[PDB]
Amino acid sequence: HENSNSATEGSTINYTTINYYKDSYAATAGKQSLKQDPDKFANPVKDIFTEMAAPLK
Amino acid sequence: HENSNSATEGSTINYTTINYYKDSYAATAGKQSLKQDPDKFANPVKDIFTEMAAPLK
Amino acid sequence: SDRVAQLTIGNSTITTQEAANIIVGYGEWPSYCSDDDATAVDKPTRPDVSVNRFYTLDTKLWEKSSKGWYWKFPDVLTETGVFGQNAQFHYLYRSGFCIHVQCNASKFHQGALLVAILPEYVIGTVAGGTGTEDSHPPYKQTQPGADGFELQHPYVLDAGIPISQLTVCPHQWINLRTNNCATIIVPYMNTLPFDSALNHCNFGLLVVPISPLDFDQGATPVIPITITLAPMCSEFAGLRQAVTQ
Amino acid sequence: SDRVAQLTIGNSTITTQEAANIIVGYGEWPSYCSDDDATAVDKPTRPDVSVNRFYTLDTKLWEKSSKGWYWKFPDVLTETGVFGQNAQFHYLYRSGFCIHVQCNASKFHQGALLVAILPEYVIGTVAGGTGTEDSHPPYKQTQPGADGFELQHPYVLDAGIPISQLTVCPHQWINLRTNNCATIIVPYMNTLPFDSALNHCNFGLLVVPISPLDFDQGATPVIPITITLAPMCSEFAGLRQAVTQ
Amino acid sequence: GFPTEPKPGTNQFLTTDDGVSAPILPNFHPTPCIHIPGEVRNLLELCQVETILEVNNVPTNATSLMERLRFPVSAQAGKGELCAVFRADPGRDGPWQSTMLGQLCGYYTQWSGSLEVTFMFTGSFMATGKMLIAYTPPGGPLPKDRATAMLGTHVIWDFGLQSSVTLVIPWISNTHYRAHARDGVFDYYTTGLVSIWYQTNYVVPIGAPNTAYIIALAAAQKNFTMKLCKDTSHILQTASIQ
Amino acid sequence: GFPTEPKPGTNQFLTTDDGVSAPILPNFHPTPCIHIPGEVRNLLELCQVETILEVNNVPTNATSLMERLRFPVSAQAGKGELCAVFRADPGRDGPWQSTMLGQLCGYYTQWSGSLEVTFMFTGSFMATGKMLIAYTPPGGPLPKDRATAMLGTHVIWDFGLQSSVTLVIPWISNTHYRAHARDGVFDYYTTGLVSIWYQTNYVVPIGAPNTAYIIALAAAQKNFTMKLCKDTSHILQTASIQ
Amino acid sequence: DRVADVIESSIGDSVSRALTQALPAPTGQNTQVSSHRLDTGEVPALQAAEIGASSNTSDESMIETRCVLNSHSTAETTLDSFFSRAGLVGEIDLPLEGTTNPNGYANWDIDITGYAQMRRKVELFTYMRFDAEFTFVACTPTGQVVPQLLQYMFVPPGAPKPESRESLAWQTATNPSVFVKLTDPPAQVSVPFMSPASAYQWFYDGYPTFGEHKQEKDLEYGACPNNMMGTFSVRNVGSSKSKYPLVVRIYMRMKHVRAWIPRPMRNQNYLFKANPNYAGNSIKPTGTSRTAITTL
Ligand SMILES: Cc1cc(CCCCCCCOc2ccc(C3=NCCO3)cc2)on1
Repeated sequence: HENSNSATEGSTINYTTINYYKDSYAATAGKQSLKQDPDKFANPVKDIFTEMAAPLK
Repeated sequence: HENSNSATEGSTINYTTINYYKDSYAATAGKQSLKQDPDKFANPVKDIFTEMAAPLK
Repeated sequence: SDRVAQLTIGNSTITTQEAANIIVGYGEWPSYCSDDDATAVDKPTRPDVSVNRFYTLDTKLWEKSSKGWYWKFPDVLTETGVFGQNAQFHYLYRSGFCIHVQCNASKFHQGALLVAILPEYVIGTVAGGTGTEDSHPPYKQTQPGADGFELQHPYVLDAGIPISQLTVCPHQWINLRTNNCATIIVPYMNTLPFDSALNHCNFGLLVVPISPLDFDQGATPVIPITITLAPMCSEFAGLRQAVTQ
Repeated sequence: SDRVAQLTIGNSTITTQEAANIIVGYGEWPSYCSDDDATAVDKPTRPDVSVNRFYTLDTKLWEKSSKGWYWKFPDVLTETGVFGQNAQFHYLYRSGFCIHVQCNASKFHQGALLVAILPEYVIGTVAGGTGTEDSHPPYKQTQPGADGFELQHPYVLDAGIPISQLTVCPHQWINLRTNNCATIIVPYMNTLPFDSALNHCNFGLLVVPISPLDFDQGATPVIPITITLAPMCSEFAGLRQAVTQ
Repeated sequence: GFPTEPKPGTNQFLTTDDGVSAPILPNFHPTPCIHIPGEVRNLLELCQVETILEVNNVPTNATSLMERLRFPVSAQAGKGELCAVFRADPGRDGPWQSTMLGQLCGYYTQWSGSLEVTFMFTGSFMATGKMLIAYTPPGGPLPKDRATAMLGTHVIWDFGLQSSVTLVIPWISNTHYRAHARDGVFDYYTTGLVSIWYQTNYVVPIGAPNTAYIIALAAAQKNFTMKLCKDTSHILQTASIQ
Repeated sequence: GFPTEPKPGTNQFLTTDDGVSAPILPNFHPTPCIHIPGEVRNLLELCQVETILEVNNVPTNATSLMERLRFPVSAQAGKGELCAVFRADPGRDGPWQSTMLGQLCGYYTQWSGSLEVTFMFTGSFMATGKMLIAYTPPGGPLPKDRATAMLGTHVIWDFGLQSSVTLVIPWISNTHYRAHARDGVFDYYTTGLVSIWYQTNYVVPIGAPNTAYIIALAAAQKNFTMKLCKDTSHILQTASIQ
Repeated sequence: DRVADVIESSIGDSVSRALTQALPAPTGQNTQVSSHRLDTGEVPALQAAEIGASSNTSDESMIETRCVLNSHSTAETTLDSFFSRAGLVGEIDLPLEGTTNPNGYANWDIDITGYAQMRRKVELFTYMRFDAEFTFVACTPTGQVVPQLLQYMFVPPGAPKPESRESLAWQTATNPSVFVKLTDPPAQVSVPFMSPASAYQWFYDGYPTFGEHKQEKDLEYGACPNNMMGTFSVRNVGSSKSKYPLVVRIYMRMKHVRAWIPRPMRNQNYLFKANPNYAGNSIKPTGTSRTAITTL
């Protein structure tokens, strides 16, 4: 059927790859889901504020 | 259709293999069922006892 | 209700008051040969009680320096009893065993024997010491029958394999502070439904002192070890004249 | 309601009247180890209040020529407090941190410190100047504990990487005309659920003056910088005797 | 066997070819993946993070490398003096190379999107001042004065509690994408120039430093994207790794 | 023919590649498989079987090889003396090599799970005694005394009808798996140390041996697993098989 | 029955707070129409870098904007997209005459930090999990293809490392070997994420030994055993001298990538493998330099 053993196993992203062997890590890199989360690095702030506001109230 | 002539014929385990010839022994090793029976070698005792108990009553 | 036990087969009954449970080889009771597992087309003989019984074959003396002994099995029981006969007259033989090794001492003695069942126990030579000579173990060594044979290099079971691992085999220990006998029940084990009881030995019985016998002087020093085995579900086919070997 | 703040953990409370919000490392609050993420089968210790609190470990003096300092973390807090103890007695450790760096001056002073959290902050040597010698940073430099260590080549963070980019890491600035303290809250970050608090340092705390301290003469010239950190969701497992390193 | 006819390209090893291949370890099952903080999905997540722009990429004394990170601004004695100036091109040599964005660009042949450059003032609390940051689109020669610079996109920055101000460098281009701009001919892809002038002056009371610095930080706007990746040029080693 | 383009890896013979191959005997039908006792399905079935641990891996006289299987314990004259000590690492050189587990490990690069080590006392029935078996996790240096050893995972063993006691060496690790531990650097993967101290003393009446032995047997717990198999190192022949 | 502070005690929450969510970013953000805004109170352009967050000022609030439907893709900037490109990571010599690797066999410690291009890329992140496709391009030093048979064998840490061309380890009874003629297209193989950790670690700030940590041992600082994947051995398949000088180039291409904790890009030249040392005297700036901040 196919072993579920690739590096992106259980990942939150959905990949569609092609493979010819029992082991899924052999499969192609394939096309995948395009999600992002800039705020994790750009706005890791505890209390969000808006651009419209004055950052320091 | 395919000859039923591999070494694991009639076995109690279920294998899913790929093959391109009439003879099934040519087929890949394939993914298979994961069952085990430790007690056959670890607890081949006639009268089982539990861990909680004192082995010699 | 676990240290005392009684084994009754045929017209023989073994009693024990310090046994430590019973081991059933590979967790499987001896069975007769299935109709789809067999090939020999002749209807076999199943003597039952005349051969399925307790033969008390040998006694060894355990000494503060004993190395250990072994007995090849199918064979050990030939020439002795009706079993022996059916094994000589018939080509094909099949059977499981109930092995009961016993050895007692006092509460003031101490020691521990390893009692194992090693299937297809092939013996090897020291190869002339250096290892250049391709020697081979003699008939007297590979098929000693009763009386068994004494090990010369127990550490390697005279076959180049660690005894330290011999426990992956149906085994039981005879620790004197705990018990006074071992009881293994091996089923028929071969890659064939039947085979010649004569030239093929399904397994060997090992009895090795891992923790040396010892006792302060003055306590009876003669500590015997007695082997008692009993065939189970014995079947024989391929009847011809009687053969010794 | 954004420049003033109060942090309370254990029996410690930090007050600030000029802070500039709180950064939460990689946008994730410190959590305990999941049952499916863990491997250590022993039930861990979660001292809670006895170790999850504000340890005010060190003070540096900022001078018109200071280069910058760093503190490796898991370590910095060892030997000090009950946290220290649990970190020495246990093999495995796990925990997030609330780092609060503070430094004040007058409205007539000026300067700006960069305060970052660099995970797996490996230190490197100048390689004997020329680059032919394969030198290695000493225990005294890679694991300085409290007291931290002073940078010798901040431009490259003594590890061949531009400080100009150090901001892709949970950071906060201490611009004197704006605030007087930074507050980062880092979660446990490693490729393992637990690791030895002793020989592995999950991340380093960097405090570098990017815009030099300066003030007309006559204004108090002693401008300290104090580090205050607090473990969060501390967990320990693998108890043995106490170990220093 | 089943009739086949191999086409050109056979046996070739194409670096970027994404196909399959016989796996070395049958039935191998990797270590479960724990949950780890700060996972990245797309490099664009990084291009939006502000990093220090070395506007003052002049010093090289190795003892003064740290002063590239910020440029100065001090009490002027006149009207509309020029503070600093720089190419608004990201994948080009210059200040943008000290940034994280700059570096990631070196890995992609082309890009598109608006850029943002926040300027944080680090002077004393007592210092006042109004600067005029001006982005002059392509074709516009480096302005000779403020009155000229202001004709393009700009923003008058006032010093106050809000230390920094951001100058957005909108994506104003003839083309949909821009390959890296680099002097000869490829200056076709230039983004333009940024200049900082004194809207008024840096004012200070008796007792405060007569000179302070500004730190520039830059990144890409939400509409920023890059395509066709190559290898960086910015760097390449010399000695072989020991 | 049908257009095809062969990719890199073509014609390569990969040992562990599991594919198909032209069968030599058409229509061949193997000998029916009889029912045979003790069939194995997974090596893990074997790793749970206890085998003798050579804690006393000291003698080498070839006439004393048999005494490696058990270590001694005899009437002490003091308080808390040290009986024996050993690395709790399975795939490492030492006592664990005499075990079946030890040997199977040599075939797999990494492992995980708790280990169990049952100690059977073979002294006389009249001998009493309480031993303290202690497993000291990683980072913990070999304990200098009982009072120190006991600070880690341990168990006070009392001699009685139940000859043996088992010490479970719980899987206490920072990593999910452990590659084989081996002195240099790889001591990172060490499991810890096991030490046996005298909780009280070996007591005996007039008439019983003043010294007896303990036999150690070890295996893996139910949660034990191994991954990524390689070849054993423990052994490799010298002369070529005649 | 309980003590309250125990009923509350949020000690034991396995789930991470978050604060941020992942949204779909197939294309670049579009630009919506903007108009003049002359009002007090709302100041987008004003920010506070001290906070530690990147300015969130939109183009729209900085200038009057038109409407633009941005359909530019972001697919090429994903991790698989970025990292899944074969690159050189290892090189091996098997010369006839020399002192490097005669005897006809070589043991290459599997360490991808020996080649600057590839190294810098990955050192962008602290942790990285992924499968890979290794390709082996072999030939003579002149790039000439020769009828020679090699044997590549992956030797996991613990397996017996070959001591000679005719070593017994080449029986490769459990190790995975590959036999290839230099005339056959380069051998290529798929490799899983094999590590006891959950991700490879480019930087390990700490030691592995756990001992004293003297001067003579500072050699181990930064050495993380969860990356020591073992060695790659190669040998001409025979009993006698190879007859031709060989070279094997090892190319690795990652796939099914997961990366975490981005860090600053390598600024200086590289000097050694698994060791961020830099030339102390030759510390060059990150970029180019001008003559003054007021001129181009
Ligand atoms: C057939 C066959 C296939 C092979 C090679 C298999 C190689 C698998 C390699 C996986 C490498 O993962 C790495 C992770 C980290 C590092 C590293 N080097 C410095 C510290 O990090 C190197 C490799 O050999 N023979």
